[PDB]
Amino acid sequence: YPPVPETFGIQRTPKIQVYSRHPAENGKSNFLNCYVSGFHPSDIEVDLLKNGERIEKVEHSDLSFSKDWSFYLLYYTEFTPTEKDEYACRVNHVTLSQPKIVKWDRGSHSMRYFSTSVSRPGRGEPRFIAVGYVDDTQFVRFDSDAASQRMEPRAPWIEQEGPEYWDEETGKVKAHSQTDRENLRIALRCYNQSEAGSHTLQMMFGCDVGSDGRFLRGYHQYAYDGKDYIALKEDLRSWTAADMCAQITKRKWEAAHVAEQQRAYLEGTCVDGLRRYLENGKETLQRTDPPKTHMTHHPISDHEATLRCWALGFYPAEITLTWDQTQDTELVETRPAGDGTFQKWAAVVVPSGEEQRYTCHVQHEGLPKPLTL
Amino acid sequence: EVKLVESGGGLVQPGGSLRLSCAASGSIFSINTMGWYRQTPGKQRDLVADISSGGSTKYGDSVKGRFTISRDNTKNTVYLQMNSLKPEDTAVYYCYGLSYSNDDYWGQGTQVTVS
Repeated sequence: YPPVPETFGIQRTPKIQVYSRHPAENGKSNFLNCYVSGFHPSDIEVDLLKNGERIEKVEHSDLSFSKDWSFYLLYYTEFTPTEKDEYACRVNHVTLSQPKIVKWDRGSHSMRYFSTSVSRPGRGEPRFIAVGYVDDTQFVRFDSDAASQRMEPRAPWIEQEGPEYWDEETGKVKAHSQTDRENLRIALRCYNQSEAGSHTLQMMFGCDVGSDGRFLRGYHQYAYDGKDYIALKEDLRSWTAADMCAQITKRKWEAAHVAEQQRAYLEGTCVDGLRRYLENGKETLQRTDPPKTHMTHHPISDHEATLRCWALGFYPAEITLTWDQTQDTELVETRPAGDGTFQKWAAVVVPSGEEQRYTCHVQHEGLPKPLTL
Repeated sequence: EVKLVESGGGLVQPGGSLRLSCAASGSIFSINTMGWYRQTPGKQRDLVADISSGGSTKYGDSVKGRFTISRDNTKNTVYLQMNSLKPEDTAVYYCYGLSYSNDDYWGQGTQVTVS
């Protein structure tokens, strides 16, 4: 777990995608997914609906966020669709006057540690959630509200680690949650904000390595209420401070030589730990699942027709789909299938009769050659 | 299509109790889930309690054990028994229903005030 050696010195509505893991066949078991992403703050209520009522047993992934600090979650459950059943996803968020309902329509390597602290004045201590990733696969989690109060495994290949690993990781993620709790009280005072408001502090930490496994880039950055706070620059020698409050943190961390400590850890322990994980999970992390591609042609009228280019079951999540006009293409965000693979599609409305003139360009590292269909 | 008639509410002191009711007008088997959301001081509304035609219910965490929801399917009417009311329970409570095709309907709301 990352070190975090020193203490300190907005609203986005969720994007909702409801879909099945595999193509829906009546009477065949499947998985109903609701992927919410690109929202801030983190608190969100997501429900899966079937024939006008809530599906009682629904699981969800651990809270994480993208590079732009926006959160994403996957709500999922097993189901068997029939001809009569109608399914939808209901999402409640501070950005919505009422819950929104969406109906169901039938290489290099990196390690990251993400953390989110959400204050809840009057309702006790802030909620701290931390997750760890290798490429696009999560392997550890910690929830300060959980009964275990331990770093928990979230990937099969991390269960190999002995008790000394889990003792060390739990104590370090616990110390981080206390540091970020004190940081929340510091940011409250520096910005002269009321004590009755809820605030969010996010942190990101990790390293990049190339194909040879040697160090490439290192990262350590903070976000407060969805806005950049402080960030370690690319040279791992100085900081980027967003506002005057963060400039106080920058000068404090400069005198303590925090950048020198983070640079040594990023180029050392982070790379050594990422190299170990890539080996133990070789059959998982060092695999390349190529996309299962297919195209659909269904007209929306007699004037126009819609062509959708599908890509299914690929890993990692990086992919590129193109038909070149970028203003006439609908491009959904890459979504997880729930089994470790990812999905994406590209659509374009097209004058009827000119279907055989359009082609889809598929780019993925799991393909020896980029496909054209 | 579907009309939701709300009634109840009022003005009460802390520790007091209040009732709510909401009836659905239209087709007999037109509505599945019925319940209440309440307006936060901000923009969003939070779930208070709802119940399906089969009796499955869910409560918001802040009202569990204090509020109790019931339903009469023969009249398409739900009832909300609120006890141990607190000032933070003061809000406009919107009744809502869900069609079997997952279409939502909303009442105009009913005011509840606790000192």
